[PDB]
Amino acid sequence: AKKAPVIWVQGQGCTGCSVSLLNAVHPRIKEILLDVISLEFHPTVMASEGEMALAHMYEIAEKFNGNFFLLVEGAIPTAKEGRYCIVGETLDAKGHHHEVTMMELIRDLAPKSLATVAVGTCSAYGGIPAAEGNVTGSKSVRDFFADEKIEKLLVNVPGCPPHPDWMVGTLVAAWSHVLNPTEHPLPELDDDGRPLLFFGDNIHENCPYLDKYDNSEFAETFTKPGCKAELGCKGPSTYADCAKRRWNNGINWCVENAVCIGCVEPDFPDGKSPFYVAE
Amino acid sequence: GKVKISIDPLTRVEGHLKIEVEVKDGKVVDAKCSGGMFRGFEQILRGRDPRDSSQIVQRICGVCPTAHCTASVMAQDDAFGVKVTTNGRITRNLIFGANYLQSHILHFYHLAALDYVKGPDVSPFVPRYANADLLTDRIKDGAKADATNTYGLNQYLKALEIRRICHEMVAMFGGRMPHVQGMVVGGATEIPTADKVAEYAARFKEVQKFVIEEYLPLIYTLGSVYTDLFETGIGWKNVIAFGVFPEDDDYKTFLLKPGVYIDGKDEEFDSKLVKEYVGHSFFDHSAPGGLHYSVGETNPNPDKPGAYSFVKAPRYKDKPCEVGPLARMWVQNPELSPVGQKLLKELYGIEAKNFRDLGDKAFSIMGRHVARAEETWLTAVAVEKWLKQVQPGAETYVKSEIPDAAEGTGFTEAPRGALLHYLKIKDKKIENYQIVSATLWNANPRDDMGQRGPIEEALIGVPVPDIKNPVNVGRLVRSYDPXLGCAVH
Ligand code: SF4
Ligand code: SF4
Ligand code: SF4
Ligand code: FCO
Ligand SMILES: [Ca+2]
Ligand SMILES: [Ca+2]
Ligand SMILES: [Ca+2]
Ligand SMILES: [Cl-]
Ligand code: NI
Ligand SMILES: [S]
Repeated sequence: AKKAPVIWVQGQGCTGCSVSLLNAVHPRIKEILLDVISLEFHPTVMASEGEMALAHMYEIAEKFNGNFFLLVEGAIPTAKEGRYCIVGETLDAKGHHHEVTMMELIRDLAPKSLATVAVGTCSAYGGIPAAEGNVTGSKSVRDFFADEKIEKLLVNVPGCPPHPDWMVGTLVAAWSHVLNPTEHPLPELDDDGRPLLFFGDNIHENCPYLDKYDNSEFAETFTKPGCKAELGCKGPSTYADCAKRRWNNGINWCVENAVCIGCVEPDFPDGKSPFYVAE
Repeated sequence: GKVKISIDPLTRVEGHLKIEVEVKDGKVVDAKCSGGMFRGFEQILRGRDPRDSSQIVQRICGVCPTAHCTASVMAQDDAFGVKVTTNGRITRNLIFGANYLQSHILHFYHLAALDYVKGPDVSPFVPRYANADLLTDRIKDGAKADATNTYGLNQYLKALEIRRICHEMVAMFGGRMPHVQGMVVGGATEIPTADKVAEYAARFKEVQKFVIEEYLPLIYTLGSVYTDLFETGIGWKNVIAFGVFPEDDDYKTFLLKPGVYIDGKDEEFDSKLVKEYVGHSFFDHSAPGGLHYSVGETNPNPDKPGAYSFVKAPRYKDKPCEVGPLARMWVQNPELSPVGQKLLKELYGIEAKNFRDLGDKAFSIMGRHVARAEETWLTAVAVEKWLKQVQPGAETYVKSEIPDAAEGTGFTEAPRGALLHYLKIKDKKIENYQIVSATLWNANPRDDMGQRGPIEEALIGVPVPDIKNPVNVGRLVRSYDPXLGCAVH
């Protein structure tokens, strides 16, 4: 029952990907932490801090070289020599202090990893931090890898936030592959590096409101009956299995409640905006 | 004989925080608080459809997105000239209130408790400080130590499921969580049904049971072991609150009222007196003296000489003021939970009816945890009431149109403290959007006059008898429940 080693790092994130992971069911987060993964470093929940936390991260990255998953939450800002995201401070054989940027951290850990998994639209595609108006040179993992000429297996699990089923499912599939690659091939990815397992279905094609759409029955406001297209629904241009899976253990989902804002797509948010204007 | 301690990352807070302290004669004598990550939501927002803001701003933070959503939709309601219905107001309170319960529970257990509770010997519970001064170290009776630690750890583990249930409650009328869809300008997007109100209520009763029977008893028990921690982590003793959970349609009355307490005196909250300084922050201001948020400017400058943080420095009448449950509970001064009244007597020999009866003990490391636990109970009492008030079928949404030119401000309290969003609209687009947001008031750096931020100041005097295991530094910081994503945005 060997657990998957995980180093979870945050750049320009909101911790929402982490919080969504905490909402996992079947398995729930307790079983994920005790039975499925070894969460070696995670800044939001780990016991150690500062020097001890970083020393432990680097020790794991060394001892489990080529045998841990680097999980990345949030974007990587490249403007001003990376100084829009300082992730920690390291201390030399002498007593002096050196800040570590998100750029430096990813450049360091990615080549040490077995695979990198970009969770959330920020890390996968840039997302909100990389949207029009930002001045931080905010970049996705794939773009940073391309600029750095880093060839490391990379899987994107987008969403803002992703559903816990997408994150857990992808990580379990990757680990199963490593343990027995011919019995468990890697999930097929689309052109944007995200698994077809979760991101192959078009929301609109699979939407329970499709009959209403077809009969031109459109909700005049949020609280009227009908398809949500006129209220801004981006289901037509969005690929995720939300219509099947729903959210928060099946309690509700964006389209029933309101509109899809296309949160899993590489052009989120700018290509999906304005949110309350029809596509 | 001064020793410097630098902690970066200061873990088990949200986002990117560095803490630096100077220690002399076993106590902190100086401190610096630094937020090291910037996104610039106020820049990103410019030129957009103002309605987009209530989705965009939630991505400031995945722990408290409902607070930002609330402030944003209220700013839009104000700017658009629309009044929310009774049922819309109540529905917004139910969506947001469920996350207050989630957030406080997440904080105490999953961020704070590993400074007191010894977890199992597997990552991420280890490694930890060698001399961590935990329940298992403090309680000298070994069986009592083991039993108390196990009691705390089992609650940590159970709280994982309880906080998840709180998010089911948020999703009920909010669509999903993190990052709700259900709050918009004009109200809420889904009218509560009788069935869904009942489903929210059933989950709520389970959360409420945990709060009363497990969480409150643990906090009071914890404080009875760490009585020294009611006597340090003091700070300015200045607090501010904006009002949260309006209880009537004209926003005249709240669950927790607005107010200010500075230098031992209560005063009303006047939003005109909020301003932000940037002398030690990585930002350029067009004019000296600090800026009111209605003319706020977000011009990042990581090269600014003398600056050390991406957090601006808000002051009220030029005073540092802290925010959060301590602030709100001090200002409102509500009656304590029955559990609190009883356990304060039984475990401490303290007779207390109202929050202020804690006196000096309120303004401390343990005081902040007590305030948060008591507020969780107080919020649960309110949610229980709102569940009776909400009317299945009653309209929650009122139509509106984007104005050409307008301004609006949404005032609320995030779980971590006072929150406002200021919105200025020109040519139907966001001209300026300025966020003044909870941890901003706590984790800010020195202002232009050298006045330390509240966390910086509260660190002064904190005991550090073991420099290699400076556990009380983190304990103080985490008592404030910082969110650095919110602080910087
Ligand atoms: S993808 Fe969305 S939820 Fe995840 S870190 Fe980015 S803003 Fe937060
Ligand atoms: S526009 Fe949206 S609500 Fe309408 S059928 Fe398509 S996905 Fe469903
Ligand atoms: S329904 Fe649309 S906005 Fe909601 S989670 Fe799925 S892809 Fe994202
Ligand atoms: N609670 C919360 Fe987040 C912070 N600080 C906000 O606003
Ligand atoms: Ca290279
Ligand atoms: Ca610098
Ligand atoms: Ca601001
Ligand atoms: Cl779920
Ligand atoms: Ni937050
Ligand atoms: S929140």
